[PDB]
Amino acid sequence: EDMAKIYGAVAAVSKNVNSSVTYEVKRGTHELIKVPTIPHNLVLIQSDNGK
Amino acid sequence: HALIKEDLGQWPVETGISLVNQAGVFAVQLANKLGIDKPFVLDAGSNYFT
Repeated sequence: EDMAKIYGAVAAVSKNVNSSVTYEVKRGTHELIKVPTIPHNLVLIQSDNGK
Repeated sequence: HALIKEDLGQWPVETGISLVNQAGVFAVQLANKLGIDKPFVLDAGSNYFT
């Protein structure tokens, strides 16, 4: 019985080993919007007689 | 066809860690199954017929 306790404690220590890490790489990334129209900013000014 | 199979059970083994440490845990359970953990003396002398 006391041997099972000693053997169990050793197995607990051996099981404390770490395997790996996992993380997401998202820094520096931004979403993109879509502009549907082109701004021209033009107006045609014409006289009444058209000259 | 016939065969003789010895069934000592199934014991899971985990990889990546020391095997000897897992064997020690299973050793006490195996001894419990065979009834040899505690001090014993075998009496099988009367298990016979003529």
